[PDB]
Amino acid sequence: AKAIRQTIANLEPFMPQGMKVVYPYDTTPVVSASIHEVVKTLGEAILLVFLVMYLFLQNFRATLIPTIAVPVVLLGTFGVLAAFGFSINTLTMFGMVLAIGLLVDDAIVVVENVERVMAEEGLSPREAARKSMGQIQGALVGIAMVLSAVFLPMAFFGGSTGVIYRQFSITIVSAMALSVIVALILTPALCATMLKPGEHKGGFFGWFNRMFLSTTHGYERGVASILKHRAPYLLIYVVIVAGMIWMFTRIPTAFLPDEDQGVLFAQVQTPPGSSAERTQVVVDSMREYLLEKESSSVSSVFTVTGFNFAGRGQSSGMAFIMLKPWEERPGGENSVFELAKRAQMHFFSFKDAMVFAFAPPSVLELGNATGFDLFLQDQAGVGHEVLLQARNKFLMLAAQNPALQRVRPNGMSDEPQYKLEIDDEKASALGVSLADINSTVSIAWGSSYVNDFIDRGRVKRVYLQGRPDARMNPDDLSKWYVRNDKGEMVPFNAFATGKWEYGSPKLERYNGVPAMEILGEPAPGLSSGDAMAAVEEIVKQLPKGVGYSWTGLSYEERLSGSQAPALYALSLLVVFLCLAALYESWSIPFSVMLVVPLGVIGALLATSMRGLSNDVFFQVGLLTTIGLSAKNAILIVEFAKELHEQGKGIVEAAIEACRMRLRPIVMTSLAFILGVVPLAISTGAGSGSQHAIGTGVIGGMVTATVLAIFWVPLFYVAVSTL
Amino acid sequence: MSKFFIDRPIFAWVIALVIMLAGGLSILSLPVNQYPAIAPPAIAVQVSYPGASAETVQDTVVQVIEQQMNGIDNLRYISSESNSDGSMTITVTFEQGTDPDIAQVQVQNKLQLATPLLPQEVQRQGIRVTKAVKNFLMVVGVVSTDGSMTKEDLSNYIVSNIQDPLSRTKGVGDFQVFGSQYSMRIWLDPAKLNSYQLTPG
Amino acid sequence: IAQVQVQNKLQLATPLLPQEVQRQGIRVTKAVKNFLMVVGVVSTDGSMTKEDLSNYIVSNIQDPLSRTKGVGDFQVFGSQYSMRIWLDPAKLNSYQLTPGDVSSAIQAQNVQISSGQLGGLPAVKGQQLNATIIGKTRLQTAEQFENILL
Amino acid sequence: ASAETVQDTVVQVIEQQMNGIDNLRYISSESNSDGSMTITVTFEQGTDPD
Amino acid sequence: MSKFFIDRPIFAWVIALVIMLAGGLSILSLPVNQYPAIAPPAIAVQVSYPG
Repeated sequence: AKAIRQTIANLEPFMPQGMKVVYPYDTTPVVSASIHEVVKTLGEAILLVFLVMYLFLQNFRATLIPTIAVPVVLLGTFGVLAAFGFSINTLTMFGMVLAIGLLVDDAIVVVENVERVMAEEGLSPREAARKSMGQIQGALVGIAMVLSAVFLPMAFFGGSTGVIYRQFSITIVSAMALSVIVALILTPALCATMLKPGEHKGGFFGWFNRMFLSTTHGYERGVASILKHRAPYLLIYVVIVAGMIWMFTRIPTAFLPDEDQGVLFAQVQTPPGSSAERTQVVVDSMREYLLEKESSSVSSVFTVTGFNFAGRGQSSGMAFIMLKPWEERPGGENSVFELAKRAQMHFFSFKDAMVFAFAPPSVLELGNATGFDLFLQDQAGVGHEVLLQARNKFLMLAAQNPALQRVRPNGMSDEPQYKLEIDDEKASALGVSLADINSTVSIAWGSSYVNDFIDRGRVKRVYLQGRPDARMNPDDLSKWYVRNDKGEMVPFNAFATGKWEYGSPKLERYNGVPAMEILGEPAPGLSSGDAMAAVEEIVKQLPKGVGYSWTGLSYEERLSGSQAPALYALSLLVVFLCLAALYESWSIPFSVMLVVPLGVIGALLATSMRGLSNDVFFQVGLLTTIGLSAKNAILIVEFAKELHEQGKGIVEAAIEACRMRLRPIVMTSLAFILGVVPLAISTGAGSGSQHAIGTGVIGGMVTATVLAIFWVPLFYVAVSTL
Repeated sequence: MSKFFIDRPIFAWVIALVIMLAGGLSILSLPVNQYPAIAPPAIAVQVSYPGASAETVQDTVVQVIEQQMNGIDNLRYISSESNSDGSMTITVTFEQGTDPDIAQVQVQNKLQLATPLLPQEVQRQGIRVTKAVKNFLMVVGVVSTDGSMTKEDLSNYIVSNIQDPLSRTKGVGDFQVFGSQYSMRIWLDPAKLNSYQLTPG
Repeated sequence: IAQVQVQNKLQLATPLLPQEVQRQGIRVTKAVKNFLMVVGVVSTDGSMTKEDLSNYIVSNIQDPLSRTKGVGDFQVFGSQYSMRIWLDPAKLNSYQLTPGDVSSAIQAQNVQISSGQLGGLPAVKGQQLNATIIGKTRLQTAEQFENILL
Repeated sequence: ASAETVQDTVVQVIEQQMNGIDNLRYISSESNSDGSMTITVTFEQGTDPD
Repeated sequence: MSKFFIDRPIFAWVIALVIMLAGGLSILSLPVNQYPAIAPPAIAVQVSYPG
């Protein structure tokens, strides 16, 4: 787009008088506004996390340590994804926004560790740094192995889903590995330079910290009802897991949510066998409607007659509609989908033409509309009319099917066409040779091409055709005379009659055999597998001799299969293996392996009551939710088992570990809340992507942290003691 | 060994901001787009045979070309289309991750042996083989303000002055003008073409 | 890239080739020495003959398996049908004809001419009729090549 | 041929049809007196010449 | 290098069966054929000159 605008800037001073160049249709400002919106939400997420840590802790020179460790890991993520050759898009920026919490947690861990040892001994940093590095040096490479095992095996998949998950996988694993090495080399060597060995502060913020300590003490005497009631809660746990397994059938599965683009298409198609006047009337009335009745959300209507995306002809049209930019149409009633719905009911009021108004999909490169497509082809040579009847049967049986919505032919129907029959023997008996008849017909109607000619510095071409008044009706196919073999003139009335017959104006083929298309889209609630299965019930009632074949994205989603159960099975298996690596035992890491459904319940509930379907962003949100809930529970279980093997009981070491760990766990949980909020409720370009990948993460992590922080030591004791 | 890497804090400052500096250079050396390579590399073979029918375009050009699209590596499905005004397309779609220039080489190699079997007019119209994806990127549309120029004036201006420097830029693989250039039409009056014992031949 | 270099140097080779080798077009294919699998059809009832089997293979088996993965170049043991005209030199002597005259007549009969369109653009003002005029079509059966008049 | 004969029948046809080649920088062409023709298509740096 | 692992056998076992797991996922995606690309690449330019 930049090179095209530069070429028009180099060609603009040589315009003639009053020659303006305008841009009616353009799909680049949605890309620019989307990347600007995700880098802006990155900026305010970093600003809100800094503001929360500076207002809640009231100390600047310890908050300075993660807020300088975040741009290092960010720019390192940029460089690492640039080393493999991957582009900055919405997908890697979503990876960075979801990796903010997983990179800030480690800096918070090492800063709180040096604060704790500073409060405990206050001695020289060398040997105490050796000890603190001895604790956290194994822990950081342990969580690197854990989060690599839980997130990296989505990279080993093929297809469109395989490319999307390898973008997310290497983005999160790159930010993880950069966070590990940057924390290990930098954050002790940055917290060990310019600090002070804060306590007993005056007025209102110190009393608020006393109130926070009082709520911690209230937690300390509120968990007694959990610890004494040791039996009951496991049946509630089984209820939650069974609700999760029930809930995976409720939310429908898709590929990627239909985003806003600022682009609407309209497909004009008159009752065919029509001229250009009727199509021009329907086109001009559509332009008048969209310009005087809906000028609040439509900027410019570039209407082309003769080139809808079905086919070409004299009886077709198309209006390239560019909507206003997103600062002039706020509110959910002026989106492209509500404008499409409010325009379609008025396009049904055009009693002349069949007008269908559709919006393009999310990824423009995949196709040109939303939903599925399939090419109904033949194999045996059953006949073009039999195949057209079979396509009409398919269309009516799908329009009566409650699992489909607005199935289309994406083609033109049979219309009158004038078959003139040259009386062969009578023409050749009267004397005229047949090559003269064919030359007369082809040049007099088919607009023959003779040679070229130059003009004004450019070689253009010369055509040759009859008048606009001597080919317009079958009475004017008799004005043309063909020369005899002796200088006489023979009309076309002598040897050419006329019969009106039947045929389609757009003939299609697919894999070397004739075909017709069927375009459409599934129901607003149903998945893509249900539309697939409904087509599989409609095709079974077709005649013998035809056969379906899928095209486009449908070819991938019908031939590849679904490797998401294998994804979750392998990912949870190898993260269990890295937990048994971190803990050196076999029965202990089940107290973190078991936590996963209690994590994903919040994502399932939050994408249920918001109406956000299952897509790739929902599964990325589930994986990061599982990873952060496990990353909190392993610090709980690891430091509890470490204080158990230092020579104390199970429950007492668990209680002192969890009380010492509640402030960083809830702190990084609330920081990741404040990170993921300004894209889950945002309004602008790239809406539905941000809504899905924010809503799943916020719901899952908000229930996961403050319910696992109660329940992880419960079944930790239940699987270590019993 | 150990103390050469632990005792020096600004050594860690330098390593962290060399990572930041390589990140800044890699930001200003990367592309920006919206989604990665999802759709497979298509290739279209389109020509406009004027004054024809749907059956004429089909059984003279489309079947003759696609009977020679055999023996192409990494091919997924071939799908063609022939309209009524005389224009057509074969949309060959390859597998994801194939190399589009070697792909265009193979498709052009397999249709150069079907090109001499075509009609002479189909050859003289100029067969275009482009590798571009299915969407319209942007429409450059010129508009006269005063009203002293009609539709085909502006279409001539596009095809004669905008189209030729714009189709060679870095990124544009296929174009489509909404109109046509000028071409010196000659309208045969069949009464006067009758008067002098002459034919259109 | 080996095929690229071969048909790069072949482009320089082609001007010194004869006109007819240039009008015909020569093809460049990656050579594989072995035959993987021979796929063939037979006639159980003895009804349909050998050329019928070669017709059915080239018409309906060669096309649906040359697009698939792995199947590259191949070789058909036979060839498809073709409306084969057998001239008779006694009956060409009988009528003062020539095989060139039969060739010119058959190139004049089954032409698929672009026969235009009713109401095609540019249209006179007030036009409401449009139809794609099908002129002659190229002939299909034996009784239609059998009635070519010379 | 002349200069303008070659320019109006060969050079300008090949320039009108040669659209959309990969990594194209600038095309230059010249028509000589003795009927010859030379189009020197210049690709940009790093283009593999095959 | 083993003296870390006599004291810690479970981490050795989990390295072992992580290698087994990656190999088992590698079994189910490799192409099974008879011989590798032993044959040299060959290009067969061919045309039917008339008669």
